[PDB]
Amino acid sequence: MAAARPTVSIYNKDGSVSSETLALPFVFKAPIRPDLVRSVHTAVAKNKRQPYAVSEKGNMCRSGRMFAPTKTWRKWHVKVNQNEKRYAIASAVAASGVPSLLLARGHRIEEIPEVPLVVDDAVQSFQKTKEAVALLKEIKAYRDVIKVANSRKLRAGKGKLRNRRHVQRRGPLVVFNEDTGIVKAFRNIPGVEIVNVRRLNLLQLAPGGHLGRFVIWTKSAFGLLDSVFGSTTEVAQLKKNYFLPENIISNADVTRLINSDEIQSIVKAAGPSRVKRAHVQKKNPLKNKAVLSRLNPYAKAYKANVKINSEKTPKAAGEKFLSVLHEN
Amino acid sequence: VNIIKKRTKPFKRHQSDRFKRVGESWRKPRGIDSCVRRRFRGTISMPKIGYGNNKKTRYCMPNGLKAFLVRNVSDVELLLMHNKTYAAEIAGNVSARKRVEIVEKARALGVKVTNAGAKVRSQ
Amino acid sequence: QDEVIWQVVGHEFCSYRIKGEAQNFCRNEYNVTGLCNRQSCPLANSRYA
Amino acid sequence: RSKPASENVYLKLLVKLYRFLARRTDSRFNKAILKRLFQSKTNRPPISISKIAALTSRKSASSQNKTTVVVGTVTDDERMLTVPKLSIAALRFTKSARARILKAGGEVLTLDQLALRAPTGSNTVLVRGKKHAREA
RNA sequence: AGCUAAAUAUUGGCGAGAGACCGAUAGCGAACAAGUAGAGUGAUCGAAAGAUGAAAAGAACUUUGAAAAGAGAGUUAAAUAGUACGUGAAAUUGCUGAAAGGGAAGCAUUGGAAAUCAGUCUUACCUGGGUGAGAUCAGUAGUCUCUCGAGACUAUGCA
RNA sequence: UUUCAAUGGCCCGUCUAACACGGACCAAGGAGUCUAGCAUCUAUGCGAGUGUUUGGGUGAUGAAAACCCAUCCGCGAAGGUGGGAACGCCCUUGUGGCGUGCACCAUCGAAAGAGCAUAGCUGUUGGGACCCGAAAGAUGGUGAACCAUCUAGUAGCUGGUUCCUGCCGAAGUUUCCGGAUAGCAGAAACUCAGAUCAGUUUUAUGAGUAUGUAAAAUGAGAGUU
RNA sequence: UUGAGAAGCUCAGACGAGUAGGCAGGCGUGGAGGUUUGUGACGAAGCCUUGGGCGUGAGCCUGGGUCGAACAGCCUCUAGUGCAGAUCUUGGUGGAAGUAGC
RNA sequence: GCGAAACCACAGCCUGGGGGGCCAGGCAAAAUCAGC
RNA sequence: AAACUUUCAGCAACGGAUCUCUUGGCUCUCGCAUCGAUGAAGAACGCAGCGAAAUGCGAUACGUAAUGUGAAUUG
Repeated sequence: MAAARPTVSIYNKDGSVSSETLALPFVFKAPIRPDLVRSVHTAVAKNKRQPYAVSEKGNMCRSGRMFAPTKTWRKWHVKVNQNEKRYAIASAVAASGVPSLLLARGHRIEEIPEVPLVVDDAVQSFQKTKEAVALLKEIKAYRDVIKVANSRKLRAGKGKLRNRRHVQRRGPLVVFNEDTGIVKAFRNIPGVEIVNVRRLNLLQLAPGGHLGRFVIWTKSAFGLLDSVFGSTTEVAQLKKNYFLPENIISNADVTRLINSDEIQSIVKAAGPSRVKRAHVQKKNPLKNKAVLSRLNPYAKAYKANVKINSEKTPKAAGEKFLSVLHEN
Repeated sequence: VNIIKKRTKPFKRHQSDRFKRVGESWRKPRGIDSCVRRRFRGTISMPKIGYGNNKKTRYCMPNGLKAFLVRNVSDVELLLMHNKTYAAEIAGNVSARKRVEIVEKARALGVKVTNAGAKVRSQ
Repeated sequence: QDEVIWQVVGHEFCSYRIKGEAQNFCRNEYNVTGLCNRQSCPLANSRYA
Repeated sequence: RSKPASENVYLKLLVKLYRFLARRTDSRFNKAILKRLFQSKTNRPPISISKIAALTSRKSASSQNKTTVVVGTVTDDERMLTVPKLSIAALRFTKSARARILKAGGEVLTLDQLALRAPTGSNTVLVRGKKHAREA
């Protein structure tokens, strides 16, 4: 919400920028929640789970049955409210406009010319895949595709006895508007996924639960980002009764209010950093002759042995006391 | 700070010396009939939090540098600013060629590689 | 836009983090100390050198 | 209670702000704002737009320039027909409350914008909601 | 008195596509010869058992032995892969080496004797003059990408 | 590491001092799982509302995914006086005064909705229901008792029930009627920095050295559900 | 003075048995998504070791030998996820013994 | 010459004291066979 | 002292765990409607060049005809 770049430079199929821009869609100011997406994407990834179970016809003996056989009416699918689903794509599209939530997500976009990256409308009629490798190299996105090509490895374990043998990475995601060859052009480059702007999926906007999927936007689908999600106070036109969420913190940055002039004028006088260690040893003021003077400012005048008598000490022993002394 | 160990003999599960089914990794006994659980004197000792070692000289080799698994040539690069508190332990499955290139670069960073000599006979 | 990109990448998952046993290390090429600290991570810290 | 039970990382931020403001100031407001963000969702009950408009504007209707502050959710009451010129500051506003304050009234704030308007929390009211469900 | 599609059911029959399933004591009793071998008069009951090698190149030939095999050999990258065949754990058995053992060992603690292992210690470090090299130097000339100058350069001198 | 010396060291688990019961050894298997319902706590989304998935629409790139949604429907649906959170103005700096007083509690009057959905934890019932064991009966057959099947018959019970560390930690007697209440151990909310207490001792009043009662010493933060 | 993973850093005191029970943090195993410009025929996993290293511990890292095609760390999801024992199931092998005995 | 099986916590000396093991004592040499 | 027993280590045996695979299973989904007196399912016997817990076949017997591919079979 607080403040962001107002206009985004819209690129060309050759790699050069174009004069025309577009407003930043209101979705890119939505909350970034690395927690809500982990709870929705957890539940949306278990919706294409094909069931499994042993045949229905002592678990310690060999040849015996297995303990409490697995059963096909296990809950394989899971319900999630549509306003938490609609919250996740709102949050995971905003993460796709942050240039630093894309690097940490594992993308080699360290040469890309802009974020969010909006190529022109003519990209929707690209026909052959050598017209897509052309595009991804002018705008320096092809280093992601090489990260996917260089990095297929045989699946660790018995996934490969089970029709999945090759793990790899996730390259850019191309979000189009009209399917005029853009799907068939890009669909045989490693990593590249293509989705329409209206049917955006969470399993592609936050794969694995980690937000920050590299999205390459098309100009004709960047415009439709204000009618699919709308604004914070205005209804999304392609959704009945949708309003974009707002934030529990108005400024998205909490260590920069504390240092403002609103706070540091009123605060009490500060203490120090990590404090000094006072009294590390228990010194003994009987056996140490320096701490004794620190505690007792009288050791410079004591005179413990004053001669209060002399040779002339007199006997003071009464007769009647000596009589009761030596009695019996 | 000179490294120190509160114990040097590891703990050894009770009667894991007599029986070959019972393994030597420690398992706290669960019966109150036990001599060991009640901690009778003469029986073996137990893992407790008392034998925890110094929170600064922990994870340190007897030299003083902690370990670090370097499984490729860009895992020893992070140890550039930490060559006097970490030793670059090479991982075991690294080939005997990719190994000989970590050594020649860790030596430039002054980093102790603990087992640089594996598979590498010098001439 | 900074504590947002530290409560995401500093505590949930960052592709550069290395779970050491007494430390954690950052595999970024623009780290100045090699560790994944708050005042060190080049992604959260948005003015860096 | 020392850390919120939630994982909303837009609410680790508020606690990171009001547990700074609790110890660098002499206000027991910040040692009461912080002492509520830790409380669970059933311990921070909602409070309507009518109970807020009734609390401030009563007896003498002292409603000059004080910001009502609830660490909860400012819901709506629709049996209230006209809304006074109020000013609230809560975490969540329901979309029928935020449009019934602004339509004729004042400001809707998060506790962020409160801490840049009353950093020591002067000229405020610190209300709660009714915890009483009468059986639950 | 009577008829009638479609929406619906489908552990079977003829095919098909899959899977966050099991991975040879698991998953069907059955991955192999499987309702087979085998047991019961009968109804019925009913197993164990996968992997040489890339290619059989599956060991020619000589010799001992009645045989089985054995030894020399020979193929293989591998025989530390020889059909008792991928890797080959434990119990358990024999030989060799070193110990210990006066009608109990077993283990824990502190050390002797024997055996053996590791430690960066290999060397490095730091400080003047002189000699030569040049570059981020030129009281210097040019190119390109970015943004006046910031890097990459190509000259030429190396003051 | 092997061994020697000195000193210690009753065999493990189940039981209820010893016992008994289990233990020849090794390997792999092997026991609180799934589902529905209810309740608590926590998390999230929306909020006087809430719930897309019976369906429909859509989905050219696993099209059983994702996405959108009509008509029903389910659950729900403003009194003073004392305290008291906090916050102003104070001037006895504070103290104290002074004003507005939320929740919750008393007092006298007759009360301005908090829920819905999803997930997790623990618990509880119901299903095979932690594993294994416990004569039965039925139905249909084979041969002159046996064989499958329901059956995964039957425990009040017998054995077994698989990783580490740290923190708190009892009763084992009541009181009524196996169920209770209280107690001991605990979790939150909310009280009060006071005379609120105290397996305690004084002094005083009585009482026929002991008895109980009240306000001194000594310590320690107490209390409510 | 840099010690801002404010889930970090730092200073000071007291304390440490523990049954039924209650709470918390972690270790390990098979699969799933994401990640390591991840490791691997110059030898992956496994296995053995009178080698070394770490952690209080569950465990992990490693040198040597063996061996021959796959495999792991980190963040999440998931469960047919941990054995000393049940006169436990299957398999293998011992002492009794070259005894009893033919 | 062929060749089991039961069984198997680990076991194997006595006296006295709280049993094979504990405490204090008597003592203590391999390896075996026949009666018992 | 040697032997015997015990312990350690090396080697050889035993044994088949671990690891890796996988023309198998198990589960879900989708399309389809097709046995018999014109002799079904099942049984017995036979048939191969050399076949032996297996397959195919019916004395036209490990099959003929017709079409299609196009030069094999294999020990």
